Amino acid sequence: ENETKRELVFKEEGMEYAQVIKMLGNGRLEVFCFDGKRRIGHICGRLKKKVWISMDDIVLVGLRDFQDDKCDILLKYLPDEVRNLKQYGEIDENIKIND
Amino acid sequence: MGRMHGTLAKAGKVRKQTPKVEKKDKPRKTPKGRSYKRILYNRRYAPHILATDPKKRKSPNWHAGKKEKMDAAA
Amino acid sequence: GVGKPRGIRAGRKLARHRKDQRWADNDFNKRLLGSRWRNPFMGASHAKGLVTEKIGIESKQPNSAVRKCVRVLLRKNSKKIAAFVPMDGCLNFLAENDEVLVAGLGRQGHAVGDIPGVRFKVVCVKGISLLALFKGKKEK
Amino acid sequence: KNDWQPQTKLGRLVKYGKISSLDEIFKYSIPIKEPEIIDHFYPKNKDVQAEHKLMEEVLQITPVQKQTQAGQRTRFKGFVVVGDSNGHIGLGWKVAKEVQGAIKGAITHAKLNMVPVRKGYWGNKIANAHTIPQKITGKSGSVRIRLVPAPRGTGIVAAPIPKKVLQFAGVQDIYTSSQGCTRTRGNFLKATYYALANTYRYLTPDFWGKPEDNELPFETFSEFLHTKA
Amino acid sequence: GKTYINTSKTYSTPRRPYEKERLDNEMKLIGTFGLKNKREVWRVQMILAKFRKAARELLTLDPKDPRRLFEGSALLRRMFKYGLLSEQERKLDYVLGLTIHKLMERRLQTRVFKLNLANSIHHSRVLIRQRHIKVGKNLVNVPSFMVRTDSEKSIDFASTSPLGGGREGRTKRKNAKKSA
RNA sequence: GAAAUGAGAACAGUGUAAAUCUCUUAGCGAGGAACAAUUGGAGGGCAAGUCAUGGUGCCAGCAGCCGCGGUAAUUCCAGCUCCA
Ligand SMILES: [Mg+2]
Ligand SMILES: [Mg+2]
Ligand SMILES: [Mg+2]
Ligand SMILES: [Mg+2]
Ligand SMILES: [Mg+2]
Ligand SMILES: [Mg+2]
Ligand SMILES: [Mg+2]
Ligand SMILES: [Mg+2]
Ligand SMILES: [Mg+2]
Ligand SMILES: [Mg+2]
Repeated sequence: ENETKRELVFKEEGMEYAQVIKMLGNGRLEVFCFDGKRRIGHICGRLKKKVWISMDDIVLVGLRDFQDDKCDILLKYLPDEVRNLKQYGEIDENIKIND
Repeated sequence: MGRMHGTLAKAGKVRKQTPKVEKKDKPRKTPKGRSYKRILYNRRYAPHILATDPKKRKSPNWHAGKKEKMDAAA
Repeated sequence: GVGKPRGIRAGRKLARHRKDQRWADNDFNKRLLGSRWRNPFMGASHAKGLVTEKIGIESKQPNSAVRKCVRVLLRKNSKKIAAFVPMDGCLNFLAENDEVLVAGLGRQGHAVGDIPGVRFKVVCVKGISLLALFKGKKEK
Repeated sequence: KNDWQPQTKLGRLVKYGKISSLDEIFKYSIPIKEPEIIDHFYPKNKDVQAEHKLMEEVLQITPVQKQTQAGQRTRFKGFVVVGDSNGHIGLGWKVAKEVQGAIKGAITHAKLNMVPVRKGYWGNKIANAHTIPQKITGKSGSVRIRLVPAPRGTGIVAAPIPKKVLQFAGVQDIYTSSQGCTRTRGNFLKATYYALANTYRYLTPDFWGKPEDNELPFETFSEFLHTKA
Repeated sequence: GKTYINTSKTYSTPRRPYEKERLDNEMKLIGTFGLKNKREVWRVQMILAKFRKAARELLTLDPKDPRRLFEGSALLRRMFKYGLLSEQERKLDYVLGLTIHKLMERRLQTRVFKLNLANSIHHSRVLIRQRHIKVGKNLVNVPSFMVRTDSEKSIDFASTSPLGGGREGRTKRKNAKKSA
């Protein structure tokens, strides 16, 4: 089971990798960023439609210049995209991915 | 929904992206003043237009493009 | 019947009765007690302020976008105000701590459209217009 | 089958060129059900200068919904005004599942609904009755319209809709007042129409004397009708 | 600065900014009387309106009333001199019936053109702005001049300009003064 | 195709306590991005697109209100056109 293979997308400049910490509501969440900062993310109008996100998922996060404290949830990684990220050496090898 | 390139929420995004297209250089010019309202009266409220079926009267902007000005003149 | 006196000596009761019931009309109420003067503009048309923060504001349902905004410190009031920044990438024309000119959004004290609760817009930056700047007539 | 075969006694009386004028029908208060009788008095030979040119206008077209056996079934309503600018006006409306259908049926309806507006004088009585004899009132649903007579050349002071009706009636000069929910276009139209109709209902002082006593067309023309065609 | 000169407003703006029937009528007016600029028709409307308020107030009044007699007389005398009213209608009621179509027809443009002095309702409006026409003892450079029935006699070209026997203008001069 | 003329600019004359401007007037001053009007709008309210227009793809943004934008946008950014 999976949605069609598409290229694992990396953190471009202005984005950061993140892991979901707790659930807020209104389509919001607290994320731990591999920037090293906690932020409060909002979920994309795109993602609100397609991909349901939950706790401890690994997500890509589009950042904001002005408010660093808020960030936008961009895309969710499939656990395989994640293990691949670890392979590539983008995100640290000690991280908990749950199924 | 796997197509993403730019950061979401960047400030000038759509305006910056838009190609710069230059305004066409006009042969001659648009008459200012009374003469303009003359022009309008002509192409709109003039006798020949009135003579035609008021329910079949053709709406002022119907043509964007010139191919239908060619179809209008024929 | 009609619950209302008709009589020629009834004049004052009539007029007093109105001088009372008139208070239920809102614009009258808000007018009559100073309400205007206490608002962040102090009755005024526009105001100048300083920019504390550039802030994004997530739009009301059912719309999603990030409304570019600023929190301004009004120079007359020293009250803090949350104001919207119009058109496209105009949030860029703003630097933190500039002089900024701010007006109502057209609902006279209330928020418009999808931006929740935000009652003000940005008009001028330093000395110049956001319009002047947008269309690129002048430079900051 | 472009030839009209009358199904009404009145229809026969009209087609065969017997009842003189339209207003006469109105006078003897003969019900018009046949939307032919009306096209009769308004000839389609098309001479552009007559003020007796009969006019039709679609006013409303509404997508009406129904919830039926798990489906949502749409039809169209339409409102139509018919009038010669000289004294005569009608209003009609029809529901059908095809638009041009609603329109045709509503035109027909409006014709069946023809009514004689009365035209009065504001001030000194000189030439063309430019307005109504009295102030009167249309009532439809919540809505109310009051028509008050205006001096010469005041023109029609009234909302887009009742204005359109009034122009069709040929009231040149008038003052309007409206109560109720006026955005309900059918009620607004209806009101204006009924109002315009009440002009002849009002007994003004000039109507006070003994009227003429005539025999109904049907009694006079009885011989004609009982021939077998 | 204290100053006692009086305030004016020549026109008025419609309750309803966009309505087809009205806009169309206004453009038929602008078309036929060769105006520019809707407010011209609006100020004509204003003028007519003034006339009508007058007639109305006077019709409030008793027919015997001194005021209606004098001021009514004055209003109609005022019509003739402008030829807004025909000989036969001297009754106040006919004032109300005044058309903007009649009143615009009293324009100096409308007059010059219809006098075969100009080829076009437009030709006119330049001409009387070109300083090419005299009315009465003056030279009228204004299109909006309402025409005295009496001065309709003397409308001819300026003795100043060509068409008046005056020197041919700078154009003909500069063309002709360059030989071969 | 030549006529017409003011904006401009000037001798003079008018005007002023003087100066300026007006007004009257010689010598001058019109064929094209010049002597070239804008400011707001084309979904409804509300006049004006039935662009097989390009960009963006719920982003940037629009929207007084209803709403438009999630890949064929009548609503954003633009070009053309059209309206007030
Ligand atoms: Mg109120
Ligand atoms: Mg407002
Ligand atoms: Mg809402
Ligand atoms: Mg521009
Ligand atoms: Mg009302
Ligand atoms: Mg001098
Ligand atoms: Mg030129
Ligand atoms: Mg716009
Ligand atoms: Mg497109
Ligand atoms: Mg556009």
